[PDB]
Amino acid sequence: PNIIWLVLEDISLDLSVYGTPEVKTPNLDRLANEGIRYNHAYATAAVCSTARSAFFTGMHATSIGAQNHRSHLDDGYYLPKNIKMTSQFMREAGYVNLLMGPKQKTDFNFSTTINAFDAQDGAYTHAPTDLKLLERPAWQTYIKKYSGQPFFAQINYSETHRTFIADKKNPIDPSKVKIPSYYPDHDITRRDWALYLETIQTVDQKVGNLFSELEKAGVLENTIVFIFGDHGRAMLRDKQWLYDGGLRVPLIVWGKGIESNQVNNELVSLIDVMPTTLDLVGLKVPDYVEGHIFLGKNKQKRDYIYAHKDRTDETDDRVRAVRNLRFKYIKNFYPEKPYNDFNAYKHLQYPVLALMESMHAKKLLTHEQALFFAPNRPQEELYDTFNDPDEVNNLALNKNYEEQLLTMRKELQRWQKATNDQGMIDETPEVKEYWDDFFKKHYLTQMRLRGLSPKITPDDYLIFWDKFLTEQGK
Amino acid sequence: KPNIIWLVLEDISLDLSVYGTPEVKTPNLDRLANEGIRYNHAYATAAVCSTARSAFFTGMHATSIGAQNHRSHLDDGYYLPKNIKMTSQFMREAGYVNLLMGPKQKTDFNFSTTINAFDAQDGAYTHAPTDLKLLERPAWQTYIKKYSGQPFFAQINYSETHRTFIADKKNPIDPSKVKIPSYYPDHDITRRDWALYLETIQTVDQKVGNLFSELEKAGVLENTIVFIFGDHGRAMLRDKQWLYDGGLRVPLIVWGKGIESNQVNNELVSLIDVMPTTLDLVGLKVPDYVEGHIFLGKNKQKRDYIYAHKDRTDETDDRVRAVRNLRFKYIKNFYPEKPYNDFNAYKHLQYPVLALMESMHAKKLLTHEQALFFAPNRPQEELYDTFNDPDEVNNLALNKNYEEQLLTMRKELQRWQKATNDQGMIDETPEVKEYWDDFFKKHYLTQMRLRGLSPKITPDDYLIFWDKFLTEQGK
Ligand SMILES: [Ca+2]
Ligand SMILES: [Ca+2]
Repeated sequence: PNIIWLVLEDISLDLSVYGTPEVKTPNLDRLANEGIRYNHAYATAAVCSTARSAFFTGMHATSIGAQNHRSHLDDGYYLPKNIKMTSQFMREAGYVNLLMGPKQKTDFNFSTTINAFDAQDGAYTHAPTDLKLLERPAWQTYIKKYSGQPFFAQINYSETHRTFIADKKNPIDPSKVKIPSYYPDHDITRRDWALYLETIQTVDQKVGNLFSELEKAGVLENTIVFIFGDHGRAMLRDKQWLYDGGLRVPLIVWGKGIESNQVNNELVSLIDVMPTTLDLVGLKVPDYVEGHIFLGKNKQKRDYIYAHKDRTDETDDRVRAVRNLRFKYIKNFYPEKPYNDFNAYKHLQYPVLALMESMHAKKLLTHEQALFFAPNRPQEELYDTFNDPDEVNNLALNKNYEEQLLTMRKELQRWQKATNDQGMIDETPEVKEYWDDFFKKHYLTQMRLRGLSPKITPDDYLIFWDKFLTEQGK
Repeated sequence: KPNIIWLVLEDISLDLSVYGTPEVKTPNLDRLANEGIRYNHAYATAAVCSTARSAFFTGMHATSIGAQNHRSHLDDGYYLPKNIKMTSQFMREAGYVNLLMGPKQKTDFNFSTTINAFDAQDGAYTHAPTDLKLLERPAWQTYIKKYSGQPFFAQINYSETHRTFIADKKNPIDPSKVKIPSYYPDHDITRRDWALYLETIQTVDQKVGNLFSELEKAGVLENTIVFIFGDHGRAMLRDKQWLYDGGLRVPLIVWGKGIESNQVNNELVSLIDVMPTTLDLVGLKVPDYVEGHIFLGKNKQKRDYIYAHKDRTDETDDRVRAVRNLRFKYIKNFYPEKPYNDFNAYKHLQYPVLALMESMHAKKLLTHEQALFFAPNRPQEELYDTFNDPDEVNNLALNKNYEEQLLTMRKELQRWQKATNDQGMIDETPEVKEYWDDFFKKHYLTQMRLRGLSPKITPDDYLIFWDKFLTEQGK
């Protein structure tokens, strides 16, 4: 079978098929209903490079030294020889490996000395929906230079990363969207959210167009497709953080031989996609691989999933998470750091951060919304996600949950030792200072293009954000 | 031919005891004033280092010589126009050797030269101990070894009273007793910062006493005339960089040979008048191009007005001009849409009261007078009756009872700009503006991280830092 990994950016379970109001996602809904829809799939981290380094190797990024977003780009650090890329396994089974889709990035926090792919095509701005992915160089090279070989293709879209784009074919009514309780119920929040869902509608159209191309090529009879987000949506407490908003992603498995109308509620981590793919194409998974096979007779159930947060751009941190089907455990190794520690990306791109800072100063946030704006953090957080799906009622200090807290604390310690978590080793001063310098130059370049002061007050910034949203179309 | 000293203090308003300032102890500067001529109406032509100093070293407004942007023309082949001489070129012509002395070994010119500004030299500020021995440093040692047969012109630059302010633990000032202008909040943060400013004045007063004892022992004082003056007004939020009297009005004392004691002068003097007056004292004619007036002696020429300007200040772009007679201040903001509180890294990094006022403004706690600086835009014209409004907080420009005075001063500014061919009316290049905007906004992010602070820190969080900073300073 050919294998496709169709990777969406920065998206939570916000498709219509997952129960989300107002959004129109017919093509992804149809793929889900025609195959298996997963309700408990989790990335191992909540930004691009660490989620993607992980799922392309079947290993948590912390196990392979890739835990800092970004790092090891040009310093002679190579993936350890025992750790193979997905494409090395597929090459062994006779596959040709293709990098397709507008996002021609691997986002690895390491170099390699063999190519990750055999052929490739080449704030983001999303390209028109009428893209013809199969007429670009990766696919053209495949069909012309390779005969009788199955393909493994990673197809990366830029949606739904910011900047969000309007969908004037089916515009979304901001007053009707469902907002998590940890953002303010406010016009700014809802307009930004409406554009997020309209960006999902835009990529949904693109997925429909891809499948039209694939059917026309005649490859849909012997192709299995994994569709999944790299991590959760680009909203303030979701992306970069280890709550369900940052970790839980759509995951659909589809193709001839995959029975339709299945819904799966078992724990899956994105590092499971590689071993499951190997198993699907007849390969044994090496013992070193941390991911589990989640489909077929060889599946291995999980008791837990795990995730990490280490440096993110210039913002240093050290956070770990353990989740079973019911409980989320989070450990902040640096409790003295605020959650809202300076991050240029969040301040530059997220109108709701300005909104919440403005409202926090005026004492207008709800109790649940204000938790993110405390000056420091509890060392441990424990959430009963059955009774508290938005993870705003920390149970870690409630002695009635202490046995559960200690179980999960102990599991995190066991896991860190078994995987030799490399995020426990500080980065060098030269590296941290480099990225401090990098994101000061980026911040100021971007704030300059807007004519705003680097020290702009939240209320003045909101004037800008209202105009920005109006120009986006909401 | 008498020796000439220009003793230049940094960033200081009329805040000496002899000018009527409570609590501060300035016995040495007081005595110098009382032993000579004290000037009550001396004004810089700009309110930051390079533009005021480029001006007083040439007798020309900085705008007349292309030096109006602080800083600029450091390394681009821009030279002082050949008709414009530096003070030291005139003094060289009269047989003087020119000495650059004091801890601040800088000229701060917004232009290059092809002739040295001085003949001998020694070599956030941190102020050196009061026991400094300026005559034991290389400028004076060179003078006495190589040129003792010539009269000297010396510019002696102190670092006080620029920030960071330094505590004076020998005569500590009680913050609860200092006199604060009405446009800053009567608040502990304001008063602690202000007490340290006044203790920094006390520190430089001690140094000035030590300098005069050393000059006396050197045997040169009998044949020396000394001009003591600030380069512009005090390093407080609405004073330095701005064209209110807090930014422009400076101590000025003339003392020594031929200078009769116990004289007080209430006439308009601009710092560009110091050079022509010095030329006249040493027996030179002043060329007609010089914009400064001789203010002392038989050739004195009275002023009707003084003038000042504000153009780019570090990264902050602006265009402001001022005209002042003895009574009225006129200020024209050429870019009224810009707020007064346009981002300036220096003010945000160095001024605790900026964080205090931003915090208080957000809580609606500033008085009406204090809130004027925090408006989102400016009136194109400001007019103040300084006799009745010495803090310049009651703008009369929209009061038709003062329109004749407004139009008189408006017209004088236009006349002056046309007569002097004001170069600040010509935009700087994009390459220059972008260079400095980057340079300083980088500096802001850098120093904020070094203090462990976010560049977007709230004013109230910044005030937690500023309290600890003041405590570490000693107040
Ligand atoms: Ca992503
Ligand atoms: Ca100065």
